[PDB]
Amino acid sequence: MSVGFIGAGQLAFALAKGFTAAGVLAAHKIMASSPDMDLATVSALRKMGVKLTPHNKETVQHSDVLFLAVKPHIIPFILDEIGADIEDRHIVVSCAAGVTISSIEKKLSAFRPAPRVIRCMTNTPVVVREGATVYATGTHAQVEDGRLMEQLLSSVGFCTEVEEDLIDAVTGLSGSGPAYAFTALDALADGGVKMGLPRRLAVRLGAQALLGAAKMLLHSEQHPGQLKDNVSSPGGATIHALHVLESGGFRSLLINAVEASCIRTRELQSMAD
Amino acid sequence: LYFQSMSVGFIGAGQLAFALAKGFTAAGVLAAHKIMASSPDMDLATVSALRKMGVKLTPHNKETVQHSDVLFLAVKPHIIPFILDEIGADIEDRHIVVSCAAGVTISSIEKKLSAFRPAPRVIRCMTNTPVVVREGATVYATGTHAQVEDGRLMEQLLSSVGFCTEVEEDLIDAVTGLSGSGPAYAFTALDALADGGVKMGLPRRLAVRLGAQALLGAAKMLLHSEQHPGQLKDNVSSPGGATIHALHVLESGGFRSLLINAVEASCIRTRELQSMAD
Amino acid sequence: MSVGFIGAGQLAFALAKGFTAAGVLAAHKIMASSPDMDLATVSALRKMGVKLTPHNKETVQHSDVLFLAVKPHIIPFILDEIGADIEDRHIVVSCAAGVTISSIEKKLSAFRPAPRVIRCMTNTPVVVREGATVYATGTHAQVEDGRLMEQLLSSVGFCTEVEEDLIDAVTGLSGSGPAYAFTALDALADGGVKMGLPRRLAVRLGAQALLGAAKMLLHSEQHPGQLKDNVSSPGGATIHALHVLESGGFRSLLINAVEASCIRTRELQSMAD
Amino acid sequence: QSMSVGFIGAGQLAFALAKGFTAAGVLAAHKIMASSPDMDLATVSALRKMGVKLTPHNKETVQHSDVLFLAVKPHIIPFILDEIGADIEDRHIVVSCAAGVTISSIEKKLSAFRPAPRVIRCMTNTPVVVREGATVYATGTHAQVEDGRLMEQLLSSVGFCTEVEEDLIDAVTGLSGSGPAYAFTALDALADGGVKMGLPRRLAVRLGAQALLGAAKMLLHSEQHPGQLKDNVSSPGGATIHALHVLESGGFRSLLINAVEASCIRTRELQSMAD
Amino acid sequence: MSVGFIGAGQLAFALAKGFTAAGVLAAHKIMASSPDMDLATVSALRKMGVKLTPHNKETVQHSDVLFLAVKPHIIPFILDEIGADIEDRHIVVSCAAGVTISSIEKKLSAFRPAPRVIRCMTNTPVVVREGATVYATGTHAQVEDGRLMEQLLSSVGFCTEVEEDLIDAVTGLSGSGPAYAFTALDALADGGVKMGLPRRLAVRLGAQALLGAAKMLLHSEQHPGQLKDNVSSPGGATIHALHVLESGGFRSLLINAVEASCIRTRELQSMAD
Repeated sequence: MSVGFIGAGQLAFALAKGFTAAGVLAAHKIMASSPDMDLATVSALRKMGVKLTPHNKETVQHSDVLFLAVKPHIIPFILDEIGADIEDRHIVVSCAAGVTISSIEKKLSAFRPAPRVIRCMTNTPVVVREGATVYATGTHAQVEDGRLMEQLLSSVGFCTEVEEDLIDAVTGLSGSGPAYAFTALDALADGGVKMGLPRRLAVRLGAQALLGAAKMLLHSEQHPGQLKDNVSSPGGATIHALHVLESGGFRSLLINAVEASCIRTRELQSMAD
Repeated sequence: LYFQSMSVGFIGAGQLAFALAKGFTAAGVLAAHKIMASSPDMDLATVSALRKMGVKLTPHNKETVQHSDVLFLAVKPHIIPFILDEIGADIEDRHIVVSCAAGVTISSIEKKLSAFRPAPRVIRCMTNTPVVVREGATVYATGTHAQVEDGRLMEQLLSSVGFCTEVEEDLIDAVTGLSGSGPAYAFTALDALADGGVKMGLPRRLAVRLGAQALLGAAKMLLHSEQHPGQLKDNVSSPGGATIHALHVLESGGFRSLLINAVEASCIRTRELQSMAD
Repeated sequence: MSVGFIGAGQLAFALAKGFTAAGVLAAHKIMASSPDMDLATVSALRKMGVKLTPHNKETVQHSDVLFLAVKPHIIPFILDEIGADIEDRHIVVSCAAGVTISSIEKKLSAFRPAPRVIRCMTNTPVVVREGATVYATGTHAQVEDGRLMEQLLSSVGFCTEVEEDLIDAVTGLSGSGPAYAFTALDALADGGVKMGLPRRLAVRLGAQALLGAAKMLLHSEQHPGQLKDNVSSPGGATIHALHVLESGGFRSLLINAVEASCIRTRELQSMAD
Repeated sequence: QSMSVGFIGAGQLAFALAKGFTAAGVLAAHKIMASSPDMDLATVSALRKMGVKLTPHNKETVQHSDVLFLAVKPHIIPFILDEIGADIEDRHIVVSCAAGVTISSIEKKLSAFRPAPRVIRCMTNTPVVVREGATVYATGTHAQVEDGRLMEQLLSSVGFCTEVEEDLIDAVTGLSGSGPAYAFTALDALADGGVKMGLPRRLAVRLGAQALLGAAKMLLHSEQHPGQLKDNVSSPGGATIHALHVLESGGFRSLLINAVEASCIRTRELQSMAD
Repeated sequence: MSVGFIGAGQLAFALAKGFTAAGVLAAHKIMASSPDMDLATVSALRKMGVKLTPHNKETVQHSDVLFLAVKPHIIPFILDEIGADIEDRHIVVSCAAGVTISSIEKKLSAFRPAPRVIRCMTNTPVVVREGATVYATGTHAQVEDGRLMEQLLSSVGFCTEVEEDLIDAVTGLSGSGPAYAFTALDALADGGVKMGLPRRLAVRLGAQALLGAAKMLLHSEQHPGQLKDNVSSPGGATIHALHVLESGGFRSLLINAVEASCIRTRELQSMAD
């Protein structure tokens, strides 16, 4: 099969890199179109063997599965330009936050009546094949379309189907999640440096700590609170550190973050059409 | 390149007219007698400094228009319906109208001016006070009838007094919150840093000089580096050392969030000032 | 003259880069010694033409002005190894925070009675010739030694003589200052991105704003509060933003920072000998 | 001169202005009449001993006066205007002091009786009682140029006075109108601090008040920024800069900004509930 | 009567300007000495008629009343330099914060047995003859020395005698008080600017409000809370603003400030008591 990306930003590069590393797609079977070719993300795709074109219509013509990896306010303008080029064979996969299946279908249906649309919510760690992806199937998506989507996106991380009304919440959790983690790792490294560690060692140790804890929880049947209890000895170093996290309302900040990202995603739809 | 040797007008003769006139003349791109400025008040301290530079001053806005090729405006959104109605009939084909006021849209200016002449050449500008030392930060957006050469002329002029680049107009409110109000954040920070130096035993004049030099050098480092500001911060902080201890107390007060709050508050206020126009 | 650096970290690279760019020293007249040659700072000095040796004694033998650009707990061990190699011609310039002139003189005087010692407090922007440096002259420094120091360090930024008892405070202000600025610029860029700017433009605009404001104050006779008053129009965008800075105690945080860095510098001496 | 002044209202403001005017020698007390619906006010007993004429009838105050101060609460202004509108004559200058009451609203109500009422809006404060007030005024549609000059001559005798555009007066209210209350609070607290550190209360109050007065006078007589004067008096490592740090840590500056804003906004709200 | 200042900083200028403006001293009967009088005060004192000398001993020889207006850590060095030049006629007035009478007397008594010492705490508004001054008389001060001190300092503001153990508290209140006021006036002006006033008008109105309020309290028999009650009408603008001051703990900040200045003054004791 052939896969196309409209918009060659970070997410286009990340998925192409993940897909080729997974070995589920050859790089030459992938075409990306970017309105800005000076992007550093575009310089790397050329080395991979991915095809680059400045014309979105060319990507549509080359592709069977069409990822719309552009910003939510750019989604409408793409559909106007390529709507006459959508054929029965196409599955249109929109990745932009907030942009609804209904809005995509309504725009494309002005050209052909039953566009096959899937909405996707993925994140940048697909580039190391540890992404987290959910998807929802549109009105005219055949049941085999969602199965195809899941097989493709499972090659670069976790993937599962959700009702479309959960995708804004997923955006606040696993969509924005990596940025919460990068912030946390920068700060944990600052803490290690304050207590005497070289910066490079501190970044390495903090990232390994987060990776290992996450893997433990994914492979465990236990509650995260039970795993937390297992780290701490009575009167020990860890429980003293957990107290100062609690005193600052650490948990509440992370709840605030998921909520703020989810709510903003809904506002990015309230300004669309 | 572009051969200038033209006439520039300012409607308004406050801090920005002074800053730009001082920057332009110091750059050697404009002679002071080619600049005219009009202010509704001739008792401003900026009046005296412009006179001594040799800039022409008038109480008559129409005179500034008749003098000028490039016309800078510095009037709030709720005073715009007054100035534009006063000078609209004096606008000629030669004029480029450059609006610098926050929250005044190109659409608003073009609509009012088109009542007099069909295709006014309008550019919207967002600059800051450090143009006075030729290190300003300026962005501009071109209007409907601006010729391509008008934008190039604007960029060449404002590049003589700092950084300048073209943006889409819908970014200008955000630029206002960042580099427009930015120098005020820096002056506040420099006052506080000097207070800290004085608390720890430094004479005030030395503390002001050291703090300002620290900020200038760090900003130049980032502009000349291809590294992330977090990497430059990492490079300065030895393990267990003085700097990382100081960075912790900044973090404990939410220092980063205050600066985000500031950019947001300035940007939002600029939008509220647009809502007061029409 | 010949200049040597014991310790090839960031500050050694920064001063060598600044000195050669200033044209006051040829790169081959500079020798640096590093106990860790895998440092990325050492990879760049070789390209400049600077001489690199693993042996501190070799740097002492090559040099007239000897910069001790190592950490404060490493200062004593260097003096033991090189003390027998110090000659009448040497000016020893210590850059480590907290390490006192008296402690350096006492260690070196076990070998030769009148070591010429200068204490320096500089910062990383010497690499772009906009550093801020203070220095204090030791017991046996000839008056021409401080004049020489000032001429050399003025080529890479501001430089002035201070009493040694001000250097801890200078460390908290201009020594750590650049890190306060890098933090501020990261956050201002985050604010610009939140309000819709691309990240690269936001970093550029914020850095130019800080550079221009700093230059204004350096070239002005006016108080920073007067320059602040000139930015704000009544009821305008800037004064609204200044209010939210004040509500968070912005000024107090920067005072806290200078104080915390200064106090820590004194503790780095209280643990020395 | 022959000028007669009237106060509709005999509260703190009428007393403060009458005391300041007579102390300044610009008005004899028998040329001042004040009316109030409540004669038991301690301010009325003090006006009586000053030699000011007191009457329960607002109409009598109007007939006596050339310059008529409306020194009453904002929600009372529209009631005074209906009662006295027919008694306004050509010679009258009506000076409204109520926060949030616009010139337009006063002119609209008085024009129902006579077409060109001479109206001035005033924002002054209580320190006029010691002739150190801070006053601004804006002139109305039919105010003659001599009316503003007369007003400024009168109010300059009891403090600072300058003309402003009317749209600045709500902000002035939050700054110099309410400002004396911010200062009284600050002086109470500074005295508490002096007492905590061992000073007798009476001495602490005197020293704090003298410190505030002298500092304000220094600023008014210097051409320097307040930040420069702050710099000039803070020696390195010294007691003052240590105290300034603890003010900054509490957001001292922001509290005062909050106060001016809150008073200004409330003045505008008082206008929204009128007419 | 001749008056001398050892020190030519802010305070010496303020007292000289106030004394000359009061007409209690001819300017030519005042001498001031400083090793580095780089301030424009050297030109202002000359235009004023004050005699200027770089030698502290010439000031002593010129003067009957000798003001020591230097920093607390500088006092012991002055007393060592001029101690042998003190005569029976001299009254030594120390203005330095925290420096005790007993420490000054012990220093000077090494030269002559009964030095006449007064300790003073004044503030900069003496420059506009509205200072706040307290003084304590030392062991050998003649009863007429205190009277002379009070007559002199009353010409430039409020002045009263206190027990010496109150002077550190006075320092935190009226000594540092003008700086609290300057900070407050800067912020009040910022508030006026936020609400639409031009900066120059905002500064003028805020300063006049403070001056008038302070004068009301000085001339009133009433408690400051009663004067506050008198200005706030029910439901009105002022009481709304006082609420937001209270919500921020405004009163406690000013208490904190007086306490912090007083405590720091107790730490500035240089010499042995």
